[PDB]
Amino acid sequence: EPYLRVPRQRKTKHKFNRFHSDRFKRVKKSWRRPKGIDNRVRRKLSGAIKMPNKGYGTDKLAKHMVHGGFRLVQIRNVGDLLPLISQNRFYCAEVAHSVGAKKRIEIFYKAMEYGIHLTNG
Amino acid sequence: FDPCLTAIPATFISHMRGRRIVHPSHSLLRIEGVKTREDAKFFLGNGVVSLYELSGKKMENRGRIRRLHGNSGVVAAKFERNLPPNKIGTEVFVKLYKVEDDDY
Amino acid sequence: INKEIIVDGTGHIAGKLGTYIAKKLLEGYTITVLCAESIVLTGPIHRTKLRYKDYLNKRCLVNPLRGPFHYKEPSKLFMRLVKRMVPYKKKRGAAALQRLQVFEGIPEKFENTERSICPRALLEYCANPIRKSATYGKLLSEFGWKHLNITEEMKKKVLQREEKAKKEKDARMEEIQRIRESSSFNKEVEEIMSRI
Amino acid sequence: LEGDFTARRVVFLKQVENNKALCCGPAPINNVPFFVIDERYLLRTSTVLDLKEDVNIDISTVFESKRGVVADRMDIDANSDQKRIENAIVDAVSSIRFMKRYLATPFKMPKFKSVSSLKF
Amino acid sequence: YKEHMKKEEDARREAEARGAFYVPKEPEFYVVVRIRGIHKVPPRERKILELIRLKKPNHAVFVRNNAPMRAMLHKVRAYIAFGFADIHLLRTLVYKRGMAKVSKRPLANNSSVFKIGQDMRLNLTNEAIEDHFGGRIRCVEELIYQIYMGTDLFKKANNFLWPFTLCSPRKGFGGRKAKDITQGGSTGCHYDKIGNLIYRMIE
Amino acid sequence: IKEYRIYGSKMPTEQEVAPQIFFHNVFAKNEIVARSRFNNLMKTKYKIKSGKIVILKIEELVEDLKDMKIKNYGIQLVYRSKKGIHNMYKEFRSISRCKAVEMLFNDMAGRHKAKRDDIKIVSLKELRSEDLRRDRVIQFTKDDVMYPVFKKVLNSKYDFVLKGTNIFN
RNA sequence: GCGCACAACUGCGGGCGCCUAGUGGGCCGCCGCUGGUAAGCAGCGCCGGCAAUGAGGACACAACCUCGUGCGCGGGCAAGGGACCCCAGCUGCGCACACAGACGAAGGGCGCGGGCGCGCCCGCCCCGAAAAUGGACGGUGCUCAGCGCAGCCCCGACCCCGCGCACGCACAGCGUGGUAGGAGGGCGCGCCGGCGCCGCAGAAGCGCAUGCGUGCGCAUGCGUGGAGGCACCCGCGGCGCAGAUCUUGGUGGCAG
Ligand SMILES: [Mg+2]
Ligand SMILES: [Mg+2]
Ligand SMILES: [Mg+2]
Ligand SMILES: [Mg+2]
Ligand SMILES: [Mg+2]
Ligand SMILES: [Mg+2]
Ligand SMILES: [Mg+2]
Ligand SMILES: [Mg+2]
Ligand SMILES: [Mg+2]
Ligand SMILES: [Mg+2]
Ligand SMILES: [Mg+2]
Ligand SMILES: [Mg+2]
Ligand SMILES: [Mg+2]
Ligand SMILES: [Mg+2]
Ligand SMILES: [Mg+2]
Repeated sequence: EPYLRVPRQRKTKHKFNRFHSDRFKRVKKSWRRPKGIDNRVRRKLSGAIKMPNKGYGTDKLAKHMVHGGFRLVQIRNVGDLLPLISQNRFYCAEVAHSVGAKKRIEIFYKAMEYGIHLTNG
Repeated sequence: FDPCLTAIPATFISHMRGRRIVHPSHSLLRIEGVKTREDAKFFLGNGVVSLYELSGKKMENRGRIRRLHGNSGVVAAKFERNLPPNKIGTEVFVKLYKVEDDDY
Repeated sequence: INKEIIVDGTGHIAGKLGTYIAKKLLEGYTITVLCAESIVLTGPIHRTKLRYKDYLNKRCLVNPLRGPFHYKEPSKLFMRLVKRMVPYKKKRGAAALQRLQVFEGIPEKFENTERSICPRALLEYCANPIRKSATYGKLLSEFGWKHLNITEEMKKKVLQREEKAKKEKDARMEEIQRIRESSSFNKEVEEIMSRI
Repeated sequence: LEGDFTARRVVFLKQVENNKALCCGPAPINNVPFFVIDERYLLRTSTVLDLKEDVNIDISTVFESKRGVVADRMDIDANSDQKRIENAIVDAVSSIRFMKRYLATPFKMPKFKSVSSLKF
Repeated sequence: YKEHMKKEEDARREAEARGAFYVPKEPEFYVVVRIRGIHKVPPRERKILELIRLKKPNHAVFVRNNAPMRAMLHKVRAYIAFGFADIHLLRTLVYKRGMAKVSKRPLANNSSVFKIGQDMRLNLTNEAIEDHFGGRIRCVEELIYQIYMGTDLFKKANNFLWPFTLCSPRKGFGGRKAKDITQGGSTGCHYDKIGNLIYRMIE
Repeated sequence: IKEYRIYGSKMPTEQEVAPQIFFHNVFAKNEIVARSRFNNLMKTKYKIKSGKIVILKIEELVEDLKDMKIKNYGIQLVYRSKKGIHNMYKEFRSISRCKAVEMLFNDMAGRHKAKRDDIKIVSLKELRSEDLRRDRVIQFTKDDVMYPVFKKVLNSKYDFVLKGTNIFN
C-alpha cells in the first residue's frame, strides 16, 4: 500500500520516562534531564536508566512515517483534500479532532472520490 | 517428528556474558558428546532450533551456531529471538546442516 | 538426554565432588548423592575437626533460632557445601538445589540403580596417598551423628543383594554370549538376512 | 533433515535453481514421491547409487517441501518420466544387498561418542 | 625488490665464504605501533606521539630512520612497539590497510588553490597518488619504493599515508603488554621481529 | 627456549676500521632477549654501550636429534635471589642443550623461586656418566633401571561415569 | 638600489582582538621532599588523576589497573582472569602440611627441599604471633583451587577494527564523556497584530487508549463535557517546578 516501503527502525523500544516517575506521582513521566550533583542518571552509572541523546534519533527520511511509507496530513475541511489529489500514495489523511460530524461526512465522501486514505472514518 | 531423530540436543547453559554484564543475543550451548574445541568445529555454522510452547501452541525459534566458546566444546549461538534465561538448563536441538548468518 | 545422575559418594573429595555436582545442577541435571558418610575431607582429622568447631562456633548471639544452622548429618553437611556453589538466594540456584537429594548409605529406594562417579573428584586420583584424609562419617560421629554403624550395616545388606543380582545377571550375559556365538544361532541369523 | 518427510533416506538427482535440489527416495520403496527441498537440508551419506539416466525432468509441477509446514499435499500424479527414473533406481537398489531396507528405514541419529562417529 | 634483496644475500654469503661478517644497511624507516592507551601520558611523551601521528592504540605508522627520529622513538619507547619492517611487511601494511591523506581541491584546472585545515582520509588510489605527487609517482608500488628505498620523496610519501588503524592482535599480546619485550612485554624495539605483532594486527 | 650464538662488535669507524668481534652463547626465549643479554655483557665486561654496538650475526644453535638418546648435562649457573646473588651447579639428564636449561629453569623456579631472568648460566657441559657429581642423576645412568607408575591418570575427560568403567587403566 | 637565495628532523594552518561566565575550601596517586614517634597527619615540587570520567577489572570501593565514553551490529582484544558461585583450561616439571596459604619484627627451628665450604646460603614451612556480637583468601571450599615454572589455548570493556544510523563540522571525510559555566536551535504557556480554519451534526477541559517523537512534546480514537477553540507568522511577558522546616487547599498512613 505505501509507495515505498519504509521500515520502522526506531532505535529503541525504550520510552524515556523521567527518573523517579515510577516512585512519585508528582513526578510526571515527561522527560526532564536530571541535573543533581549525585544523580545516578546524569552520571551515567550502570543500572541507571538511559538519557536521550542524538544517537537515539531515527533516520531523517524514515522520520514521522506512519503505516510504512505514508506521511500524516491534517484535514479540517473538504478543501484540504484538494492538494492531496495528485499525491494519494504519499499521504495518509487524518481529519482533525474538532471537525464536526456534518463536515466529516463530506470529507469522507470526497476522500473516496479522490482516492485518499482516511485514517478516520 | 521428534527433534532427537535428526538433530543433536544441546543444553542452553548460559548467555554470552562477562562476570556480570550479560549479552543475551548470543547463547552458549553445550552439545552432548562434544567435549573439545576442535570437536565443536564440526558444528560451526550449523542451524539450531529451540522448541517451546506459547499457550500450548508449538513454536520454533531458529538460530545459527555462530562461534566456538572456550576449550570445552561450548558454542555460542544467535537465534531469531533471544533465548530467555528461564530456559537455561533446557535443551535446544542442533541441526546437521549449515545455515548462514543472514538466513537462518 | 538422560540428565539424572546417581552419585556414589565413597572416595570422593567433598568440595571437588561438589563443584561437578553444582555445575551439573545449574545445567538442569538432577543429582542424587548416596553414601554421603564416606565423602572424604583431605588433610589430617584434627585439622578437619577444628574446621568443624569453627563452624559450630558461628551462631547468632541475638537469637540462635535464626543463626547459622549446624548440621550433624553427612548428608545435610554435604548439601550445605553444594548450597553455596550455586546462587541459592536467586531462583535459578534454589531450583537447582531442589534437584539434589543427598543420602547416607544406600536407601532401599536406590536398590539396583546404576550409580555414577566423578573421577576427577576421586581421592585416589586427586590426593597423594602420603597425605591423610577422613570421611564425613568419621568426623560427624564425634559431633552427634549417632547413625554411622546402622548406615554401614544397611549399606552392606544392600551391596550383598546387589552383588547377588549381579552374580545372576552376568551369568545371563554369559549364556546369551555363548548362545550368540553358537552356529545354531548364526545360521538362524543369516537365514533371516537371506529373506531381507 | 527439514521437510515434509524429514527423516527419510532418499536419493539425490539434480540441483535446481533458487538453491533447490531434486530428490526421490523411490515411491515403491519408501512411499516418498518426487520433491524438491532446499539444498542444505540433505545430509550427505557416503554411498552413491549407480544411476546413468538423465535427470532433466519436467520439474514445473513437482511438490516442493518447505521447512516447517507439514502441509498435506495431494496424492500421486500422472508421472510421465517419473515412473521411468523411479524404476531405474529400483534397478539400482536391487543390485546392492541391504539397500532396499536402508531406503525404507527412517533415519536414526547415531549414538554420539565423538565427531568422528558422525561421519556418515 | 627481488634484485635488491638478492644482491644483499649474495653480499652476505660471499663474506662468510671468506672470514668476514656482513650486515647490510639497516632500513630507511621504522614501523611503529602504539601499544599503550591515551591515558596518563606526560606532556613530552604525548607530544612525540602526536608528531609520530600515533593518536590511539593499535595505530601504526612509518617513521624515518633518522638520528633525530631514533631519539624521538627512544623517549616514547614505553608506549610503542617499533622495529624494522622488510618489504613484505611494508607492502602488506599498505595494500591491506592503506589510506591517503588528501586535501580537497575545489577547482579542476587549478590545483594550487585548496583547503588547509581539512584533510580527508580516503582510499589510496592511483589517482590520489598522481594528484599529490605531480605526476612523479602514480601508483601504490611506486609509493612503496619511496618508503622502502629512502628517497627524497620519503617525507612526502610517508605523510601521504594516513596512519594505519590496525586491529588489536590475534591471540592477544600474550601477557602484560605495557612493559618492555626484554622483560616479556610487548613494548620497545622488536628489532626485526616487529612483524610478529603487526601481522597479527592487520586483520 | 632456544640457544643463540650472537656475534657483535663495536661499530666500525674511521678511527677503528676492524674492531674486536665478540660473541656470546645465550639461552634465551627469543632473539630480542638474546640481544639484550649480549648488550649488557658488552656494557659490563668492556665499556661498549648498546648504541655503538653492531650485532653481526644471530644464529640458532640447534642440535641434531637424529637418534635421540638422553645425555647428561652439568650446568654452572649464577642466580640472583631476593636476598643476594649466588652460584649453583645443577646436573640434569635431557634430550638437548636447550631442553636441559628448560629443566634448569623449572627446577630453580620450583625449588628456589628463581625466575628465568634472574638466572645467568656460566657453563653448560654435556657430561659422561662417570663425571656426574649428583647421585640422583647418577641412578638413571645405570643400565636396566626400572620403576612402576604409582600415580593414577585418567584415560579420558570425564564429568560423571558409572562405577564399573575403567578410568585409570 | 642591484644581485644571490629558502636554509636539520617530524608534525601541522596560524596569529591577534573584543565581551563575558564560573572559579579563587580542593583532594588523590607516582616520583622527589619538609615538619612530626607516627597518622586515612600537616606542608611543598613535578606529572597524572578525581573533582567533572562513565565502562571493564579489582568481593563491594571518588582517585588504583585497563581504558575512555553518540545508538546499534559484527570482529579482535586490554587490564584481569579461566575448580563452583561466574564467562573462560588443559598438558607437562617442581615444592610445601601449618585449621597453612590468608597482616607482621628482632630472635629462633636435627621440619622439608636445593646449594656451598660441622658451619653457612637459598626456597617452603614452623615458633615468636594475644581482644573483646559469630564470620570472613569475596563465598563455597580447596592439601596439584597452596607456592613456583613452562607450553599451547581460552574468556573478557562503550578500548581497537569494520559497518549502519543520529547529531556537529568549513561535510569524497572527521568527530561524539561531562559538574560549575557559556552558546545555539527548538518544545511549551498567557495575551497581541495578522493569516488559514474548526465548533450544539458537540469547543475547551478531562479520563483511558493508540500512534508520532532522541527529547521537550504532538496528533488521533473512544468516553465525558456543553461553548468556545485551533494552527502558523508576528509582538508583548507576572511564560514551564519535586524540593525552599516553600505558600494555600485537600487527603492519607498512623488508627477504629
Ligand atoms: Mg589529609
Ligand atoms: Mg577513567
Ligand atoms: Mg570505576
Ligand atoms: Mg566495578
Ligand atoms: Mg577471543
Ligand atoms: Mg565457568
Ligand atoms: Mg571509540
Ligand atoms: Mg556531549
Ligand atoms: Mg550544566
Ligand atoms: Mg492555546
Ligand atoms: Mg500547540
Ligand atoms: Mg513567575
Ligand atoms: Mg509541587
Ligand atoms: Mg530542583
Ligand atoms: Mg490525618
